[PDB]
Order: sequence, then C-alpha cells, then structure tokens
Amino acid sequence: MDEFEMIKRNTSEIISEEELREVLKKDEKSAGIGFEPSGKIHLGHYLQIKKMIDLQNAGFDIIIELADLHAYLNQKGELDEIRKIGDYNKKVFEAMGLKAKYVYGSEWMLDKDYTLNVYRLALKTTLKRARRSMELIAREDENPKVAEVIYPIMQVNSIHYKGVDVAVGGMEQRKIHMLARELLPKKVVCIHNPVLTGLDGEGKMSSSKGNFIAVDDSPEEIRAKIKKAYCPAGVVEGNPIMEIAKYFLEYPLTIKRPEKFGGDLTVNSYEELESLFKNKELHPMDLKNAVAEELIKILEPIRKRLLEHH
Amino acid sequence: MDEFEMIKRNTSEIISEEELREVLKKDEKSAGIGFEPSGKIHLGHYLQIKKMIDLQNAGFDIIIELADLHAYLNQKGELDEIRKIGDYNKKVFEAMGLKAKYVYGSEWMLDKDYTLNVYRLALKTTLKRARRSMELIAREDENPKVAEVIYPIMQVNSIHYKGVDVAVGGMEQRKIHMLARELLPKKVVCIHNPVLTGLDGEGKMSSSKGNFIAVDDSPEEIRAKIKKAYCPAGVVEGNPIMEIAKYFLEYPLTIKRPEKFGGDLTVNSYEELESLFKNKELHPMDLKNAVAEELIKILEPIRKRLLEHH
Ligand SMILES: N[C@@H](Cc1ccc(NC(=O)[C@H]2CC/C=C/CCC2)cc1)C(=O)O
Ligand SMILES: N[C@@H](Cc1ccc(NC(=O)[C@H]2CC/C=C/CCC2)cc1)C(=O)O
Repeated sequence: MDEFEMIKRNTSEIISEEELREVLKKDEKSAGIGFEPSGKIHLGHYLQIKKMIDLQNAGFDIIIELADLHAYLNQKGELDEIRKIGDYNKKVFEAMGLKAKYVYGSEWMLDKDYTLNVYRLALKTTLKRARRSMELIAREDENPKVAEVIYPIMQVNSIHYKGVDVAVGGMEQRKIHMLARELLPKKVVCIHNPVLTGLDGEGKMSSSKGNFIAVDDSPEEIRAKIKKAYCPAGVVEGNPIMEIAKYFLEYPLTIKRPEKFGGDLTVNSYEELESLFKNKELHPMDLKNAVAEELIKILEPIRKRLLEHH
Repeated sequence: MDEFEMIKRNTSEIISEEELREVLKKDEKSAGIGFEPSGKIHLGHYLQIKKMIDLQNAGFDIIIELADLHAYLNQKGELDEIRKIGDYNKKVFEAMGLKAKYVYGSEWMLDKDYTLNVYRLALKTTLKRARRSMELIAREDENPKVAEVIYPIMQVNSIHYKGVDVAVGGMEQRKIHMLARELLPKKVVCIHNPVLTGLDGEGKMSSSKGNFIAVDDSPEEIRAKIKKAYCPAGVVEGNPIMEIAKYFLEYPLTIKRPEKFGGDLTVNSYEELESLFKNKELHPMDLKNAVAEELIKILEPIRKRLLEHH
C-alpha cells in the first residue's frame, strides 16, 4: 500500500480522491476531526482516531476539537461540565496513541470574525438544508430548538475559520461536509468512516444507547458484551462482531477452537474470514471467542495507560 | 391626561399596564425601538417616533437601534450599504424632533458575552416558535434561511444585553416580545403601536410595497397619493385616510368645503369625525382634501429640515 491506499483503507467514501491526491503532495497539510465530549469512549471513537493516526503517519498535522459548544448546543449539559469531560476524552485519545493538538471549539467560536461569518453563512443556508444535515446528529427532541440549525453552520464555519485541508468523521457528517464544500471558497477534502453497528444489531453504536464497547472496558466486560451480541450465522451485514474483526483485528488471524469442532483455524485476511462465515464454516461462538480475546489484547495498552493514572 | 394616558394614547396594547405604572415611578427609565434601515421613511416610522417622543416627554431615556445586522439577516443587502442608509434614517428621525441615542446593533452584537447568550437562547427557543414570531417580519422567501430564526433571538438578546425597561414597536413585534418576556429574567414592558394600512387598502404600509406616504414627500405627491387612496364612504375599518386623521391630525379639525356641499365643517375630535363618516355625512373627497392639506402642514417642518441640507 502507498500512502493514499493507507488513508483509504476501511473508509466509506473520500470526497474526493483526486483532491486528496493534491493534498498529499504538500509539505504541510492538516486534518481535523471534532468530538462532542462523551462520558464513555467506545470503538466508534477508536475507529476515527485510528484513521487520524493514519493521516499523521502520512505527514498530516492532526487537530482535534473538543467540541464543547457543539455538545452544549446539542443538549449535552452545561459548559463547565462538558469541558472537564472533554479533558477526559483527550487523555483517552492520547492513551490510544494519538499525539495531536487538542483544542476546545469555544477557543475560537466567540471571536468577532468567526461570529460575523456565522451570520453570513446563515444567510446562505436554508432551514430545510440545515435540518436535513442534522437528522443523524441532533439529539432526540419532540420540540426541536434553534440550536439544532445553528449547529451545522458552526461546524462549517470552523472548517473555514481554521483552514484545515481534510475533514474526517463518520458518514453521519457527510451532509454537513457537503454544505461546507458548497458554501466555502476553499473546498475541504472529506474522509468519511463507516458507522459501527450496535451490539444488539439495532441501530448504530452510541454512547447514549448502551450498545457499545468502551476502550477501557474490563476483559470480562468485553467477553460478556460480545457473548450477548447480535451475530447471526452466515449474516455479515449488520453484524457488529464481523465489523470488529474487519476494522480492528490484525491478520493473519488464528481462531482457536477445540479439535472436535475443526481445530484451530488460521485466516490470512478479513475477506477470507467473511467467506468462512457466509457459508456456515465458522460458528458464531468461535467467532465471538476469537474476536473477544483479540480485542482485549488490542485495548489492553489503552486500558493499562488509563489504569496507571489511579 | 396624566403621563400614563399620554403614553397609552393611540397604542394597540401595553404589556402590561400595571408593569408600566411601576416603570413610571423610577427616576431613570429607558425605552428602546429598532428600525431596519429603510430607503424611505413613511408615516409608519413617524407613528412610532411620535410614541418615542411621548415616552421622552414622560422622563424616559430613548435609545434607537439602527438595526444593521437585523437588516443584513433579513436580506436588505450588504452591511456597509445598510449602515449608510441607517445614518440617513437618523437624520430623518432627528428632523422629526427626536433627540435620542442612535446606536447600531453591530456595536454590541459581536461581543463574546452577547454571542454566548445567543447560543443559550437558541437552546430555549424552538424552531416552530421562532418561525411563528417572524411571519409578519421575515422578507418573502420561498426557501427560508437559518438567518430567519437567528433574527428573533438577536432581538431578544439585545433587550437583555442592553437592559431597556420598555420596548416599543408595531403589533408585528408582539410575538418576539412575548418570547423575550418568557425567556429573560427581567420582563420588559411592551408598548405596541397599530400597523398602518396601505394607501390601496391591501395590506399594511410598507417601504417595499409602494403604498406609503414618505415624511419628505412633496405636497403635490401627498395630494396625488391621497387622491388615489382607498377611502370607501362610511367604511372606517381598513381606511388609511381615516387612520391618518386619527393618528396624526390635531383637533379641533376644520374641514373646508364649498357652501354648496354643506360649508366648512369643524370637528372637535376623531370620534366626532368617525361618526360623521360612518353615516355618510362627510364625503371621502372632502375628507381627502382636509387630510392631505393638514398632513402637508404636519410634515412641512420635517421636509424643510431635510431640504435645508441640500
Ligand atoms: N457533528 C459531530 C461533532 C463535530 C465534528 C467536527 C467538529 N469540528 C471540526 O470540524 C474541526 C475539527 C478539528 C479541526 C479544527 C479546525 C476546524 C474543524 C466539531 C464537532 C458529531 O455529531 O459528532
Ligand atoms: N424586528 C423589527 C426591527 C427591530 C426592532 C427592535 C430592535 N432593537 C431593540 O429591541 C433594541 C432597540 C433600541 C434599544 C436598544 C437596547 C435594546 C433593544 C431591532 C430591530 C422590524 O421588523 O422592524
């Protein structure tokens, strides 16, 4: 793999590939991603941080926004409490192996120049357009607030105000990214990561839906969560156990199982694992056993770094 | 009339009368009103400035916001052009006899504290509530912008940020004023003036609908506008000529007409004029003749002050 293929690996879409090839030529190039401070950091965050590490290995200067005002507008609580949670997320991100520039959005979202462009962008953004970009982001509210439509123009304005070359995020951010590419004079290259399925197979993995694996979960907690996880035999779509093996596990992958069930099975790639699973040649119980133990080894250095603080 | 009755004269509603009686007791008390800069100042503006003069005579410190950012959000053009029009409106307001503190909204709408409370108010204002408050204010747009819902929270935030005791405006501002009384810790006393009917009787008098009488219109232009004005005999509702006589003319009012049509008619009050008009005892042509000539005498000092600048 070259540097472009390393960045494209395990992404849902790149907007666009030709524009990304331009950015890779530059000596200096920045990539940014924002997270609303979350009480628990799960594999969804780890997947995005792993992609930010790929960009860092490719010569990108990484910037991480601890989006305190975004979480405040999205009804996550008060600013002072949101900020201390964001400081906890920074420690977890650094424990993941990401050395970057962690900044709070409120450090620039109150500048007069930034605020003035918020009003300019509001003139160019329709209410229907702004609401459509927040369908997969806005916190559930039977009575949507004006803050829901201010949210997307704040994220577009930050991209313009700070001038990153590449913006990274889940597929739920694509409509906001499509709006930034239409309204801003400099088009930002967008890298969109897949949205992990919840452990119960119903919806996406969310910190507020209790269907996630936290990066600092104990080994016994990981084994129990995977044991109860949705993993129908032969079904790869919507299977969170297969997603974990595709996006986090390293290959070759040695699957250990008793001799009475076929003996240990070595798989050199995820495409080989998917083939063994579609035609029921690998049982979900054996898949869950290997995925749980390998994921525990993956997250052990992260949980250890966090346990050392106590 | 006492000071309360002087303020209540020719107003549509006061929210509330008991709260206004509290404010009148204070030595210091401020009243504010905002205008989006308009290329032409008509009787609708004069009606509100006359009410601000009443408050000034009652001991109020008057503040006038040349709402440049409001007009910018409401699609009135660019900021630099909007500001020079606002400076022209200040000259017209001063020519009307109002000596007050004329301030541009952008002088405080970019402060970090003001902007921060805009986001707080956005958390408490629903999109349906904000859109309902802008139905009679927002510029016609088949594709409403996010700026339409930012507009009402900017006006509510200014009331809180600058701390006026009384807010004045037309009846179209009542929903925004109702929102400010719900969300702000200090409830502002709201004085709402009637909305003048257009000269054609279709809709309200607007600077963009060409159904207005400008305060600096020439006498011949005033006579022609009134001659073509909607003024059905016996109909008082929606009659702009009767509105002008009620809100601008002084009484007793001597109506001059030929002897062959009843001779000159002296009316001591508008209620007497309305009685003579409902039962066709005063012809619309004679009403238009007297209203035009008296309105010309009313606006002569204003047009003269403006003509002297040339
Ligand atoms: N909307 C997202 C949250 C989010 C996503 C992105 C942003 N921030 C950004 O887009 C930043 C990122 C770091 C770079 C800063 C310079 C400019 C852009 C803020 C919040 C979600 O739903 O998780
Ligand atoms: N929405 C109105 C325009 C408008 C109305 C009011 C305001 N401003 C105000 O409410 C100001 C007025 C002067 C006092 C300033 C201190 C605080 C309040 C700004 C714009 C319309 O449609 O004409």
